[PDB]
Order: sequence, then C-alpha cells, then structure tokens
Amino acid sequence: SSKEELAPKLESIMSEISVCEGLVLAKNNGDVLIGQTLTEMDHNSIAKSVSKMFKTKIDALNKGNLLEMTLGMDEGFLIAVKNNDLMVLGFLGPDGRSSVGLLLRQLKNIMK
Amino acid sequence: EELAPKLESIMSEISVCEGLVLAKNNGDVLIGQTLTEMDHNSIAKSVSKMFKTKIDALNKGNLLEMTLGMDEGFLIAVKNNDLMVLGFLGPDGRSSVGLLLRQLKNIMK
Repeated sequence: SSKEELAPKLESIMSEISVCEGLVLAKNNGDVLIGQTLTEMDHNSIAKSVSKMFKTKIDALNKGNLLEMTLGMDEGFLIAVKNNDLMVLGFLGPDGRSSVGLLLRQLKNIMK
Repeated sequence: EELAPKLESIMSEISVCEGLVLAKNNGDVLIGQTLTEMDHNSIAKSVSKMFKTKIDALNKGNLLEMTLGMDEGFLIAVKNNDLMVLGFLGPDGRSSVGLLLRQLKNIMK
C-alpha cells in the first residue's frame, strides 16, 4: 500500500529535518492517509484546504496544472507536492526558510 | 510610479522571467508587463482568490507568499496590506525562483 511504502520515507525526512513540524500524506481529494506532526493539528481540515488550492484553475496563465506549492505564512511555511494520486504536505516553523528548498526537494523525490 | 521602473529592472535582470503583474489585493491590475499577450486581470483575480484561502487549521496566521510549480513553469506571488505582485517563469527558470521571490519580497517592503 502507499501508506506502507511512504511511511518510512516520511519518518526519515522528519528525523533528518529536525525543524520539520509535520508531514501529512493525503489522497488528492484531501482524504488523509497517514500523518506525523510535532504538535496537535487538525490534519483533515488542512489537507481539505490544500486539496482545494491544488484545484485552482489559473487558465489565463496556460501553464497547466498545479503540482507543487510553497506557502509562506505569518508563522512558517507549508510545502505541498502532488502526483497524479497522492499529495504530501510538510510544515516548517517561522525560522525554517533555510530548509524550505531542502524539504521541497525531498518531497518531490519521494513523490516523483 | 515608484514600482514601474522596478518591474522593468527585474525583467531586464532575469531573462527567464516571462512577466510581472502588480495588482491590488482584490485583483485589480495596476501594471502588467508580459513577454506574450496574457489576460493579466484574469490571472490576478485567480491569484487574489487563492490568497483568500482559509487555512487557519495550520495555526500559522495569514498567507503572505506563494511559489506555485506548474506543468509549464512557475508563478510567484507576494502580498502586503495593499498590493500583490506576481511573477511568471518558464520551466527553464527554476534556478531563478529564489532570486525572483527575493526581488518581489524586496519591492513589496
């Protein structure tokens, strides 16, 4: 199963990137498969929101579908990478800008 | 007035940048400069509505910047209280994503 294959990969990312606050795997429709977070978080609601952002049509841009998102927030970052079936979401704290590129690269690798 | 020569400067410095759009946070376009004809207003409206996405469950406050990876390139957007700036890159421009974001953040104060 996807949960079984990706779970150790996500856990390895959490331990290598100690500043990562959580990694959540969901179907592209937002249904959460597995999650690990350093705080109590509503994974389901977050994944529903990110699912809807991935569906944004910016048709006048003619660049096709959205495949990855890096969101800079007041208190940190969300990185999201999707393939044709799943999407993975990662969270970084406010000082985490220096790990954004690393996290995005690791998630793209496992979702290729 | 003070931002229009800055957009020109960014475009002259980053050749892979396909365009810049300065808009109000509601999506009304102030200035748009793209290498090809594009409906700047429709793009700004789409991005404006994206910036309004509610993600309070993230517990990270307001959404301030977006870097969007697309099939055919990238869209970078940065907002402040009043304005929003958009930049477009082709697939040949991932090496310039950080630079373009850094420049857009600089001019949005």
